[PDB]
Amino acid sequence: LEYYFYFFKGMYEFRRKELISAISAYRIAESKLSEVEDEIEKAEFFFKVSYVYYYMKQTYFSMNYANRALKIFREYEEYAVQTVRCQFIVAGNLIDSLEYERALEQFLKSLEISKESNIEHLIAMSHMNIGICYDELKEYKKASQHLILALEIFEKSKHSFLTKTLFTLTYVEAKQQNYNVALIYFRKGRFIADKSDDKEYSAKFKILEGLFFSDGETQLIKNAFSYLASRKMFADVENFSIEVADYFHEQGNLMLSNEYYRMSIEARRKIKKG
Ligand SMILES: [Cl-]
Repeated sequence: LEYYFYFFKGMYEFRRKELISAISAYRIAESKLSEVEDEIEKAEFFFKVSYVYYYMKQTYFSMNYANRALKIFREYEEYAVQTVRCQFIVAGNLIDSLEYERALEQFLKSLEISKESNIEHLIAMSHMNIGICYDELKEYKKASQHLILALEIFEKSKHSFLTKTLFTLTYVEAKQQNYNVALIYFRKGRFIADKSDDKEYSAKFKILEGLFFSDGETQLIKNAFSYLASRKMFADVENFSIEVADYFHEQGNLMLSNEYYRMSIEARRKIKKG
């Protein structure tokens, strides 16, 4: 009963996003976990802990607590959902460490389990995340095939991940210079983003637009970064500005390319500063 209180309190503080309090409460719940019964109430506990750690990008701690929950959840065949989610945490942490090959292995396992258990949304989530790793690994053909499979499911369900999947799909096709097919996913995603009031992807589509689908309207890229930066989305600013910087480097536009490397530096500094 005592562990339960500290446990619930941790989830409670995480809800109001008091991260220090949550982990603080979890730290004692874990001590009073000495008197724990079922292997899966522990697993439930470890999962939550890995999650708050994943939120604070404490990559080492998150992946530790995730694996401990995972190694238990795998057995109990009634807990496929929990198993898949644990694997997402592991793979998300691996993504944060730029271990995209290892993260792909995780997500591939997730897809198998999501399949043999017919969890439709987890199937699309695996496909999407697989496609994202592939994009990072620059295997764009496979990235696209996994992304449309995700798209088929999300379009039916109208889940929020629809926008992000269309965005990633658009970008992947643009990187292969498949500008005509990309423009189709661009208009479709840009529309879904606008009508869902997804201001974040609206700004992100504007970056693709300035990059690929206007006549070189670079101010669109700029204004979109202004929007993102104003929203304190510095990870997005850091990652996207590097992609933009790389692209201009490949074109031989060194001045523009430098401007965006500089911006990524600043965004990184803002992340360390909190
Ligand atoms: Cl094309």
